Amino acid sequence: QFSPNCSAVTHIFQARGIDAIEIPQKPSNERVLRYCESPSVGTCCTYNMETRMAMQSRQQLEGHTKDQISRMSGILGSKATKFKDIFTALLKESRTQFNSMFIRTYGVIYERNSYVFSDLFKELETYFANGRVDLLEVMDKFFNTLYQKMFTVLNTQYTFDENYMRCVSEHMKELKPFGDVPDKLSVQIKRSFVATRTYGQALTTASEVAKKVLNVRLNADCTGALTKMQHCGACKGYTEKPCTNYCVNVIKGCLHYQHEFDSEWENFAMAMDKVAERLLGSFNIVMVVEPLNIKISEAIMNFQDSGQDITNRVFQGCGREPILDRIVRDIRQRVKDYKKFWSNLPHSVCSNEDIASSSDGMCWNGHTIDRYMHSITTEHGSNPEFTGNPASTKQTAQMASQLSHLKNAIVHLRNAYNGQD
Ligand SMILES: *[C@@H]1O[C@H](CO)[C@@H](O)[C@H](O)[C@H]1NC(C)=O
Repeated sequence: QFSPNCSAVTHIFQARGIDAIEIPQKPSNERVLRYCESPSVGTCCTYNMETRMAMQSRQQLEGHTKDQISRMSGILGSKATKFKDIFTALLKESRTQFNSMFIRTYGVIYERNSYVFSDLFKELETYFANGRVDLLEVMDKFFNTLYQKMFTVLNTQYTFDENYMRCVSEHMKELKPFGDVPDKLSVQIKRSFVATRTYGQALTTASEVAKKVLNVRLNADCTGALTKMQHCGACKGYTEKPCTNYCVNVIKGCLHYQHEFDSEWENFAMAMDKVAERLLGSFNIVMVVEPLNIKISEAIMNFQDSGQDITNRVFQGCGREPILDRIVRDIRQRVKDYKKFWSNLPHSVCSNEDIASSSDGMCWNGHTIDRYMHSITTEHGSNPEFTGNPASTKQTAQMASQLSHLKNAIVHLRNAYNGQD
């Protein structure tokens, strides 16, 4: 082509931290630049100027992504902690209100068997804490104990002080003294606790795996493409900003190790929104305790119609909005905000003061001040600004465990949404 105009870009180099002593007044005829082009017509940059601007671009990109990722990780992590603390306190406050409510209502006959209810609450609190509880198993044993006690006081005419009660326990497993009320209540409680715990646990893991992405350093191939995009325009005497799509393609390649992680992050956000829909609707733990007295009345009505029938079959064979909804809505909206977080990073990087790429028109496309031919790439394993795969084997190996944990939480969210187990 023709010799570049180094006088038009002398202020740009000084703005990048390069002292005026290092800045060549006339184009340099040496051809030793690693990232910019060194044509026969010369260049306005030296090897030391290129190295300074190279490490500057890598630190600006790593700084911008570190601030974005850690702030998202911190917010989601603290909201998960607030969610768990609210439900944990709501659980303990319920055990007391439930005990006080039934003692004033049913009296000593409840307080005599209050241990059956406190043991159930203890299992429920333990499940939400560590998840090592079979909820349906605990619920079935809960009603089985109620089935046994309801059989003794019905037959106050007889004496059942014997430990032949195992036959009653074994026979009450297949019988339905209260109708379908215990089974319907056991499933709705199990679904609610699984969805509630998984919602907070998946949000915590997403915050943890997001924080671990900070451990992945940019590779040498990223440094080359980054400097050609952001700084090498001034080395040809050009003052225009890089083209937007050109900048986006470069940052996408620098951050290409996040490709799979970005797509699964969207799956995580969609599964979180489904569970949040359940928690605000059918699976809401308030929806199973608000109509609790009518469920008891139906159980008693079913026990008065089937009591004489079951006591004979046993002898045969024996002888204005809740704060829980507020934190769920808060998490749901913020997870909705961070849905496209990873694919938006290249667009976020290309919009700051450090790069400030031009949306055009006249912009630096890597070679000249002309139109950028390529479009924003969406491929997995290629990029127009990179020779081979922009993601190195070392980067994807660091992302492997974070990808596996994120996918693991998506399976639990989907299972919790359907409620099957
Ligand atoms: C080179 O840049 C200087 C600095 O603005 C300017 O004065 C001069 O006219 C430019 N030369 C050409 C040929 O455009």
